[PDB]
Amino acid sequence: QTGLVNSKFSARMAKKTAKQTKNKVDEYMARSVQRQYKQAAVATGVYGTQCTEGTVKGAAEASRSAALSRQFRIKQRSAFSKAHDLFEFRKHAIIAAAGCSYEEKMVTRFPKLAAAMVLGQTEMMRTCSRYVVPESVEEEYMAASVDKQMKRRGAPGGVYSLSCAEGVAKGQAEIARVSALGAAYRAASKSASAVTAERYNSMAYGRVHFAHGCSYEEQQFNKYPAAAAAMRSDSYGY
Amino acid sequence: MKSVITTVVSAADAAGRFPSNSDLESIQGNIQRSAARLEAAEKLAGNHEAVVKEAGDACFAKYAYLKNPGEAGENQEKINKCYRDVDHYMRLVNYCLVVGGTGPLDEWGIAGAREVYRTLNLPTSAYVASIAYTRDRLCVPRDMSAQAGVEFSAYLDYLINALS
Amino acid sequence: MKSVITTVVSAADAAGRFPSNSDLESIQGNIQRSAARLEAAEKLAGNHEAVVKEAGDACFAKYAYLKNPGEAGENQEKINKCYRDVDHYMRLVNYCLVVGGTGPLDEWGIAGAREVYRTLNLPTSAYVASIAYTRDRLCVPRDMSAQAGVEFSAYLDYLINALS
Amino acid sequence: MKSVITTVVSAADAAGRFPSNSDLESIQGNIQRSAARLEAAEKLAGNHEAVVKEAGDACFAKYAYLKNPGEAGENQEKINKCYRDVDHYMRLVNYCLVVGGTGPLDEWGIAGAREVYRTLNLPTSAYVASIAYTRDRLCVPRDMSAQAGVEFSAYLDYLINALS
Amino acid sequence: MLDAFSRVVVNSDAKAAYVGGSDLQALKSFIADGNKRLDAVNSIVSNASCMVSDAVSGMICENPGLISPGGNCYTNRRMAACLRDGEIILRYVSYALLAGDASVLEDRCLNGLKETYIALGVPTNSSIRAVSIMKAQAVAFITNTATERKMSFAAGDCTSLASEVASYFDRVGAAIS
Amino acid sequence: MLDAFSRVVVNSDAKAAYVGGSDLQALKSFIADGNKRLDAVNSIVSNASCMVSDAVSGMICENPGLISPGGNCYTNRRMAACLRDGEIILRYVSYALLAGDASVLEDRCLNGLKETYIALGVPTNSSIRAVSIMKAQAVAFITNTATERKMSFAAGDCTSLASEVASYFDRVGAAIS
Amino acid sequence: MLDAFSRVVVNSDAKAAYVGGSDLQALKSFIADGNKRLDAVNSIVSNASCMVSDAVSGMICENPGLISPGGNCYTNRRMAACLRDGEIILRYVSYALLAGDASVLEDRCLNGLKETYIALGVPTNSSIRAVSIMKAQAVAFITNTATERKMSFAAGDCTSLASEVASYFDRVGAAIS
Ligand SMILES: *[C@@H](C)C1=C(C)C(=O)N[C@H]1Cc1[nH]c(/C=C2\N=C(C[C@H]3NC(=O)C(CC)=C3C)C(C)=C2CCC(=O)O)c(CCC(=O)O)c1C
Ligand SMILES: *[C@@H](C)[C@H]1/C(=C/C2=NC(=C\c3[nH]c(C[C@H]4NC(=O)C(C=C)=C4C)c(C)c3CCC(=O)O)/C(CCC(=O)O)=C2C)NC(=O)[C@@H]1C
Ligand SMILES: *[C@H](C)[C@H]1/C(=C/C2=NC(=C\c3[nH]c(C[C@H]4NC(=O)C(C=C)=C4C)c(C)c3CCC(=O)O)/C(CCC(=O)O)=C2C)NC(=O)[C@@H]1C
Ligand SMILES: *[C@H](C)[C@H]1/C(=C/C2=NC(=C\c3[nH]c(C[C@H]4NC(=O)C(C=C)=C4C)c(C)c3CCC(=O)O)/C(CCC(=O)O)=C2C)NC(=O)[C@@H]1C
Ligand SMILES: *[C@H](C)[C@H]1/C(=C/C2=NC(=C\c3[nH]c(C[C@H]4NC(=O)C(C=C)=C4C)c(C)c3CCC(=O)O)/C(CCC(=O)O)=C2C)NC(=O)[C@@H]1C
Ligand SMILES: C=CC1=C(C)[C@@H](Cc2[nH]c(/C=C3N=C(/C=C4\NC(=O)[C@H](C)[C@H]4CC)C(C)=C\3CCC(=O)O)c(CCC(=O)O)c2C)NC1=O
Ligand SMILES: C=CC1=C(C)[C@@H](Cc2[nH]c(/C=C3N=C(/C=C4\NC(=O)[C@H](C)[C@H]4CC)C(C)=C\3CCC(=O)O)c(CCC(=O)O)c2C)NC1=O
Ligand SMILES: C=CC1=C(C)[C@@H](Cc2[nH]c(/C=C3N=C(/C=C4\NC(=O)[C@H](C)[C@H]4CC)C(C)=C\3CCC(=O)O)c(CCC(=O)O)c2C)NC1=O
Ligand SMILES: C=CC1=C(C)[C@@H](Cc2[nH]c(/C=C3N=C(/C=C4\NC(=O)[C@H](C)[C@H]4CC)C(C)=C\3CCC(=O)O)c(CCC(=O)O)c2C)NC1=O
Ligand SMILES: C=CC1=C(C)[C@@H](Cc2[nH]c(/C=C3N=C(/C=C4\NC(=O)[C@H](C)[C@H]4CC)C(C)=C\3CCC(=O)O)c(CCC(=O)O)c2C)NC1=O
Ligand SMILES: C=CC1=C(C)[C@@H](Cc2[nH]c(/C=C3N=C(/C=C4\NC(=O)[C@H](C)[C@H]4CC)C(C)=C\3CCC(=O)O)c(CCC(=O)O)c2C)NC1=O
Ligand SMILES: C=CC1=C(C)[C@@H](Cc2[nH]c(/C=C3N=C(/C=C4\NC(=O)[C@H](C)[C@H]4CC)C(C)=C\3CCC(=O)O)c(CCC(=O)O)c2C)NC1=O
Ligand SMILES: C=CC1=C(C)[C@@H](Cc2[nH]c(/C=C3N=C(/C=C4\NC(=O)[C@H](C)[C@H]4CC)C(C)=C\3CCC(=O)O)c(CCC(=O)O)c2C)NC1=O
Ligand SMILES: C=CC1=C(C)[C@@H](Cc2[nH]c(/C=C3N=C(/C=C4\NC(=O)[C@H](C)[C@H]4CC)C(C)=C\3CCC(=O)O)c(CCC(=O)O)c2C)NC1=O
Repeated sequence: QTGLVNSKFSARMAKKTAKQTKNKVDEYMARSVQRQYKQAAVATGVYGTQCTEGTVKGAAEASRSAALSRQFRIKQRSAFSKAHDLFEFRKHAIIAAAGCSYEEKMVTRFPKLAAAMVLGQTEMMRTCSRYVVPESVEEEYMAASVDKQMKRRGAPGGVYSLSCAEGVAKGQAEIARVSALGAAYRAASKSASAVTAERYNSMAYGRVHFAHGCSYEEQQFNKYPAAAAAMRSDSYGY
Repeated sequence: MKSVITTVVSAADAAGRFPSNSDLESIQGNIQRSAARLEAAEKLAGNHEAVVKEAGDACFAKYAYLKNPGEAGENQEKINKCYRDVDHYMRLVNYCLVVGGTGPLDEWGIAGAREVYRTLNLPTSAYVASIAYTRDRLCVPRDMSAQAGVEFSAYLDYLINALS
Repeated sequence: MKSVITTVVSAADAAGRFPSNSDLESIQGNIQRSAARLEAAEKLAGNHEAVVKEAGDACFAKYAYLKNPGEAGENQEKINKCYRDVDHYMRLVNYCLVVGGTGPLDEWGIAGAREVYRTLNLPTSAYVASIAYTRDRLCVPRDMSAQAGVEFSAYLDYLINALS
Repeated sequence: MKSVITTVVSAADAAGRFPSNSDLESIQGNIQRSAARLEAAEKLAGNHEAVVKEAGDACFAKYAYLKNPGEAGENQEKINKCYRDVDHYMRLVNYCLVVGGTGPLDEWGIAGAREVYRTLNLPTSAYVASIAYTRDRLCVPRDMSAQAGVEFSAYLDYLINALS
Repeated sequence: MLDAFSRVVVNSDAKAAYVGGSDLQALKSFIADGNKRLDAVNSIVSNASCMVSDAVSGMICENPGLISPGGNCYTNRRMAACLRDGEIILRYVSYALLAGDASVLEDRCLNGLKETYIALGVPTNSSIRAVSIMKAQAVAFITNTATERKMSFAAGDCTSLASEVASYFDRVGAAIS
Repeated sequence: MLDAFSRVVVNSDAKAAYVGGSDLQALKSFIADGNKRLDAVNSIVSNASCMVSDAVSGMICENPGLISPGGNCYTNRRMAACLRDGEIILRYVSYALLAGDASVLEDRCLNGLKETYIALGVPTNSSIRAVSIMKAQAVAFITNTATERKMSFAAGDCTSLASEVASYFDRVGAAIS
Repeated sequence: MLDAFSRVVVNSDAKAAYVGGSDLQALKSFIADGNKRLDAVNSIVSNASCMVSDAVSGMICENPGLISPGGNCYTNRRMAACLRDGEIILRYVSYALLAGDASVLEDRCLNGLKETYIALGVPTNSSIRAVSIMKAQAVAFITNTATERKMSFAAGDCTSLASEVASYFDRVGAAIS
C-alpha cells in the first residue's frame, strides 16, 4: 500500500515509535521522582498536614479537575514557550541535583523529569510560595513585592497567558480561593519545628538558585526568607 | 499584542468567564475613538516616504558626530540601515493606529530593544532625536483632525518613554 | 563580592560539604597570581589623579558634541560630576585587583548601570571611550610589570564588555 | 600652497614680524574645522575607485560626440586618459582636505589648465559635467556627516568655478 | 493572540506595507457593523448555560451509545467532565465572535485537543454531532429564530455574521476530527 | 481595589441603600468630566520617563548626601533601585486618577510602605522630597503650564483634576511619615 | 557576604579612598601566611567526624538531663539534629578560616538562631558548653597539641591562626545562650 496522503482509507503506522517510548520512559521517572519527593512529606505512616486536598466534599475533587486542566495548559503551550520551558528546567535541575554527575546526566536526557524534580524539590524543603506565612507586615511587604514581579510574566506584553489562568469552568475560580486560604492557615498553623526548617531551607534555596554570589540578594534573603520562597522559575508564568 | 479586544478577553479567560457586559462595552469604545486613529492611519500611510527622509535626517542634524569614523554612521550602508529603522518604527506606529492599542510596538519594537542597541553600540539618544522631531512637527488641523493628532502622537511619546 | 575565595565557599555550601582539596587548591592560585595582581594595585592607587585627568578629556575629545546645550557636558559642574564617574570606576578596578575577582565592579558599578544611563540620557558609548583609552595607552614594562599589564587590562576590558 | 599656516607666516615675513598673537588664533581655527575636513577626506580615500568610475561615464553618457574622428576620446588610450584626469582631480580634492586650504588644487591642477586644455581641444564643459555630477551625488546624512559635506562640496565647486 | 484588526496587520507585515486605503475598507466595514456584532454575541452569552444542556444531552437522546455502561457518558464524574468542556467550546467561539477572527481558537482551545480525545478514548464521531447542535443554536439566536426565546432587538440584516460563526464551528469540527 | 464608580456601592451597601435618584448627580458628573480625565492621564504617561529623572536629580541638588559614601544612592544598584520606585509610585497614582479613588494605592502600594523603608534604611525626607517634586510636575502638566513642553488641548478648566492628583501624593506623603 | 580581602575594600569604600600602602601590610602578610592558612583548614577537614562526637558527648558527660525524658537527646530524631547542627557550625567556622573573616556566620548561622531556639524549647545552657569544649578541640588540631592524634606539618608558630578561630567561637556562643 502507499501512504495516507493519496487514496487510502484509514490511518496507519500505529506502532510504538522512538518518540513515544521516549515519552513513556519520561512519564515513568515522573512517577518515581514524585513518589520519592512525597516520601519526605509522608515519612511516617500517617499523611501529613500539607498533603491535603480541601475541606468541602466538592472541593477535594475540584483540586484534581483543576490540576488535570492545569497539565493540559502546559501541553497547550506554544513552540517558543515549550522550548523556553525545556532548557530553563534543565538549568534549574543542575542547581537542584548539585554535586552528582550521574544525577546531572539523567535530567539532560529526560525532559519531563526536569519538570518533576524542580517542582518536587521546591516542595520537599517547602520553599513554595504557599507554605510560607511571613511573621509581620515587614516581611509580608517584602514578600508581596517580589511575587508581583513574578506575576509580571503572567502578562508578558500586557495580555494574559494561559499559564497564569486558574478558572477553567463556570464557577471554577472560587474553589481556587478557598483551597489557598485554607493552605495559608495550615501553613500558619503548622508545627513550630517545621516552620523554622522552612525559613532556613528557603534562604538556602534563594542563595544558590537566584543570587549566584551576589552580596545584596543574599542579604535580603537572609533578612526575608519569605521573599526567597516566593522566588520561582521564570518558566512558570504565574 | 496588547489591544482593546485582546486584553479584555484574556482577563475573561483568566477567570474562565464568558464575555460579560463589562467586556462588550470596551468594544463600544472602538467605534467613537476608532474614527480618529484610523483617520490618521492612511495619513501616515499615504505620506510615509516624505516623513522618513525629512524627519530621518534630524538624527544626524543634531547628533552630527555619528558620521565621524568609528561610530555607527561611519559609511553609506550603516546610514542606509538607519533610515530603514525609522521606517520600521513608522510602520509600527502606523500598525498601532489600526489595532487600537500598543500591540505591534510592544512585541516587534520595544521588547528586547534595550539589549540590541547596547551590544550593537547604537545610541538610543539618537533614536529619540528623530522621533521627537516628528513629535513636535504637528500642525494640528493640517496633518489630520483635531483629536486625531492626540491619538497619533500618544504612541510617539510612548516610544520615547520606552527607548529612554 | 565574587572572588576566588567567595566562589568555593558557596560551592561547598551548595553541596553541603567541607572545603576539600579542590576548594583548597583554588586559594593556591591566590599565591602566585597575587604577586602580580597586587603589583598593579598601588600603581593605580598612587597615581589615581593622573589617570583621571588625561583620560577624562579623551572622553570629550572623541565626543565633543556634549558641550552643546541639552547634553551632559553643558556646564562645568556636570563635567566636575563627569570626572568623578571615571574616578569611581578606576577606584573599582583597583578594588578588583586587591580582591582577586570581579566583585566590587559587579556589585557597585555594573549592576543597575543599564537602567540609570538610559533614563538620565547618558551615553554608555561615551563612558567606554574613557575606559578603553587607558587600555592602549598602557605601556607594558613602563607603567607596571609585564604580567601586571596583562592583569590590569583584563579587568579593564571586562568593563568594556560589561557596557557593550 | 595656500593654507592657513602658509599664509599667516607669509604675511609675517612680508613685514618682518614675529608670530603674532593674531596668528596664534588662526591656528585655533585649524583645531576646530579639522574633524569635518579630515572625516570628509578619509571617506574619499576608501571610496575613490567607486566615485571616479561614476564621475567619468557622466561625461560619456552626456557627450556621445567625443568618440567621433578627431574628438577628445576617439580611442581607448584617450578614454584611459580621460579617467586618469578625473582620478587626478579628486586626488587633489583629497589633498586640499588634509592641508585645509585650497593650496594643492591651484598649483597642481588648475594653474595651466586654461592653456593646456585649449591647445589639445579638450572641452571644459565635459570636465565640468563630471565634477558637477558628483557634487549633487553627495547625500547629507548617508555619505558623510552634515558639516563634512560642506567641506567636501566647497572644493568641488571651487574647481567648477575655476574651470568655467 | 490576534483579532480582526491585527489580522490585516500581519497580512501587511509580511509584505512590509503600510495599511493603505484598500485595507481599511474591510476595517471601516468592521466598525460600521460593530453594533451588530455586540448585538449578535449578547444573544449567545445570554442563555449559553441552557444551550449546552440543549446540545450535549440533545446528543445523548440522539445517540444513546455513550450512556451505555462502560461508555463515555456513564459515570457521574465522566458526564460532568463532558459538561465541563461542553461549555468551554461554547466559550471559545464566543471569543471568536468578539475578536472577529478564529485566531484566538486553535492556539488556546484546539491546540492538542485532537489527540487528547483520541488518547483518552473520547469517540470523535459524536463530538462533531455535539458541536453541530450549538451550531444550529447559534444560527438561530443571532437571527432571532429560536422557538421559545425572542429577544428585544433592532431589525436589519445578520446573514453575514450568521456564516461567520458557522465557519467557526466546523473549524472545530475539522480540527478535532 | 476600588474606584470612584463603585465607591457609592460599598457606602450604600452597608446601609442597604439603593443607588437611586439622590446619588445620580455625583456619577453623571464623573461622565461629562470623564473625557477630560482621559485627557488628564495622557499628559502623565507621555512624560512619565522624564518625570522620574526630573525628580531624582532634583533631590541631589537639594540633598547631596545620597551620593556620599554611606548614602542611599551611592551604589549604582541603589540609584537604579531609587530610579525603579520613582515610576512605580507614579504608575500607581496614574491608576488612581483613572479610578477616581486612592484605594489602589492603599492596598497595592501603601500597605506597609512606611516601615519597610526604615528597616531598609531609606530616609523619609528624601522620599518626601521625591513625591513633592512629583506633585509639582503633576499639577504643571495637567493645566499645561509646563514651561518647555506644550501639548494640544481643548480649552477649559482642570483645577479640580489638578486637586485630585494633588490629593494622592500627600496620601503617599502622610502614610510614609 | 564579605571575606578578608573584601574587608579592606569596604573599609576603603567607607571613605571612598583607594587601597594603597597604608592598608596593604595586613594583606601582603596575608599571602605569606596563606600556606599556614591552607594547612590549617587541611587539619580541620581531616577529623570533623569525631570532634563533633567529642563535643556532643562531652555535653552529655557534664549534662545528662537531655537523655532524661523530656530533654533534647531523649529522641533519636533529635539526637541526629544535635549531631547535624554540631558540624554545620563547624563547617561554617572552617568557611570563616578559609575566608579570613566571620562574615558567613552572622547571616547563615547567627541571625535567626536566637528566634529559632526559643521556638524549639532549646536549653540555652547547652549551647555555651558545646562550643567552648570544641573550641579547645579546634585549637588542639591547629596548634598540633591534640593528645591522642598527631599530624605531620611544616614548622613554625601558629597561635595567630589559633586566636583567629578563638575570635569566632565566642561570637556564636554569645547571642543564642
Ligand atoms: C494570573 C496569575 C493572575 C494575576 C496576575 C492576578 O492578579 N490574578 C490572576 C488571574 C486573575 N483572576 C482574576 C479573577 C479571579 N481570580 C480569582 C482567584 C483568587 N481567589 C483565590 O482563592 C486566590 C488564591 C489566593 C486568588 C488569586 C477569583 C476567585 C476571581 C473571580 C472569578 C469569578 O468571580 O468568576 C482576574 C481579574 C479578571 C476578572 O475578570 O476579574 C485575574 C487577572
Ligand atoms: C485639563 C486636564 C486639560 C484639558 C482637558 C480637556 N479635555 C477636553 C476634551 C477631550 N479630550 C479628548 C480625548 C480623550 N478622550 C478619549 O477617549 C481618549 C483616548 C482614547 C482621549 C485622550 C476628547 C475626545 C475630548 C472631547 C472633545 C474633543 O472631541 O476633542 C476638554 C473639553 C471639555 C470636554 O470635552 O470634556 C477639556 C477642558 N484641557 C486643557 O486645556 C487642560 C490642559
Ligand atoms: C539610524 C537612525 C540609527 C542606527 C541604526 C542601525 N541599526 C543597525 C542594526 C539593527 N537595528 C535593528 C533594529 C531595527 N531593525 C528592525 O528590523 C526593527 C523592527 C522591525 C528594528 C527596531 C536590528 C534588528 C539590527 C541588526 C540587523 C540589521 O542590520 O537590521 C545598524 C548596524 C549595526 C551593525 O551592523 O553592527 C545601524 C547603523 N544607528 C544609529 O546610529 C542611529 C541611532
Ligand atoms: C599551624 C596552623 C600548623 C602549621 C602550618 C604551616 N604550614 C606551613 C606550610 C605549607 N603548607 C602547605 C600545603 C598547603 N598549601 C597549599 O597550597 C595546599 C593545597 C593546595 C596545602 C595543603 C605548603 C605548600 C606550605 C609551604 C611549605 C611547603 O612547601 O611545604 C608552614 C610553614 C610557614 C610557611 O610556609 O609560610 C606552617 C607553620 N604547621 C604546623 O606545625 C601547625 C600544625
Ligand atoms: C576626460 C574627462 C576628458 C578627457 C581628457 C584627456 N585628457 C588628456 C590629457 C591630460 N590631462 C591632463 C591633466 C591631468 N594631468 C595631470 O598631471 C594632473 C594633475 C596632477 C591632471 C588633472 C594633462 C596635463 C593632459 C595632457 C598630457 C597627457 O597626455 O597626460 C587627454 C589626451 C590629450 C590628447 O588627446 O592629446 C585626453 C583625451 N577626454 C575627454 O574626452 C574628456 C574631455
Ligand atoms: C529519576 C531519577 C532520579 C535521580 C537523579 C535521583 C535524584 C534524587 N536523589 C534523592 C536523594 C539522594 N540522592 C543522593 C545522591 C547524592 N547526594 C550526594 O550528596 C551525592 C553528591 C549524590 C550522589 C551522586 C543521596 C545520598 C540521597 C539521600 C539523602 C539526600 O537527599 O541527600 C532524591 C530525593 C528522594 C530522597 O529524599 O531520598 C532525588 C529526587 N533520584 C531519582 O529517582
Ligand atoms: C513533594 C511533595 C508534594 C506534595 C505534598 C504535593 C503538594 C501539593 N500541591 C498542590 C497543588 C499545587 N502545587 C503547586 C506548586 C507550586 N505552587 C507555587 O506557587 C509554587 C511555584 C509551586 C511550589 C510550592 C501548584 C501550581 C498547584 C496547583 C494550584 C494550587 O492549588 O496551588 C496540592 C493541592 C492542595 C493545594 O495546594 O491547593 C498539594 C497537596 N505535591 C508535591 O509534589
Ligand atoms: C455593550 C453593550 C452593547 C450592545 C448590546 C450593543 C447594542 C446595540 N445594538 C445596536 C444595533 C443593531 N444590532 C443589530 C443586530 C441584530 N438585530 C437583530 O434583530 C438580530 C438579533 C441581530 C443580528 C445579528 C442590527 C441589525 C442593528 C441596527 C443596525 C445597526 O445599528 O448597524 C446598536 C445601535 C443602535 C442603538 O444605538 O440602539 C447598539 C448600541 N452595542 C453595545 O455597545
Ligand atoms: C502625515 C504626516 C504629516 C505631518 C505630521 C505633517 C508634518 C510636516 N510638516 C512638514 C513641513 C511644513 N509643515 C509646516 C507646518 C507648520 N509649521 C508651523 O510652524 C506650524 C506649527 C505648522 C502649521 C500647521 C510648514 C509651514 C512646512 C514647510 C516648511 C518645511 O519645509 O518644513 C513636513 C516635511 C515634509 C512635508 O512637507 O510634508 C512634515 C512631515 N505633514 C505630514 O504630511
Ligand atoms: C524584594 C527583594 C528583591 C530582590 C532580592 C531582587 C531579586 C531580583 N532580581 C531580579 C533581576 C536581576 N537581578 C540581577 C542580579 C544582579 N544584579 C546586579 O547588578 C548584581 C550583579 C546581581 C545581584 C547580586 C540582574 C542582572 C537582573 C536583571 C536580569 C534578570 O531578570 O535576571 C528580579 C526579577 C525582577 C526584577 O528585575 O526586579 C528579582 C526578583 N529584586 C527584588 O525586588
Ligand atoms: C596604572 C597605570 C600607569 C600608567 C598609565 C602610567 C602613568 C602615566 N604615564 C603617562 C605618560 C607617558 N607614558 C608614556 C609611554 C608610552 N607612550 C607611548 O607613546 C608609548 C606607546 C608608551 C611606551 C610603551 C610616555 C612616553 C609618556 C610621557 C608623554 C605623555 O603621555 O604625556 C600618562 C599620561 C600623561 C601624563 O599624565 O603624564 C599616565 C597616566 N604609570 C602607571 O603606573
Ligand atoms: C432527545 C431530545 C431532543 C432535544 C431536546 C432536542 C435538542 C435539539 N434542539 C435543537 C434546536 C434548538 N435547540 C435550542 C436550545 C434551547 N432552546 C432554548 O430556548 C434554550 C436556550 C435551550 C434549551 C434549554 C434552540 C434555541 C434551537 C433552535 C430552534 C428553537 O428552539 O427555537 C437541535 C438541532 C436541530 C433540531 O434537531 O431540532 C437539537 C438536536 N432534539 C432532540 O432530539
Ligand atoms: C539640581 C538640579 C535641578 C533640576 C533638574 C530641576 C528639577 C526640577 N524641575 C522642577 C519643575 C518642573 N520639572 C518638570 C519636569 C520636566 N520638564 C520637562 O519638560 C520634562 C518632561 C521633565 C524633565 C525631563 C516640569 C514640567 C516642571 C514644571 C515647569 C516647566 O518645566 O514648565 C522642580 C520643582 C520646582 C522647584 O521646586 O524649583 C525641580 C526640583 N531643578 C533643580 O534644582
Ligand atoms: C563525658 C564524657 C567524655 C568524653 C566523650 C570525652 C570527650 C572530650 N574530649 C575532650 C578533648 C578533646 N577531644 C578531642 C577529639 C578527638 N581526640 C582525638 O585524638 C581524636 C582525633 C578525636 C576523636 C575522634 C581532641 C583533639 C581533644 C583535645 C585533646 C587531645 O585529644 O589531644 C574534652 C574536653 C576536655 C576538657 O577541656 O575538659 C571532652 C569533654 N571526655 C569526657 O569527659
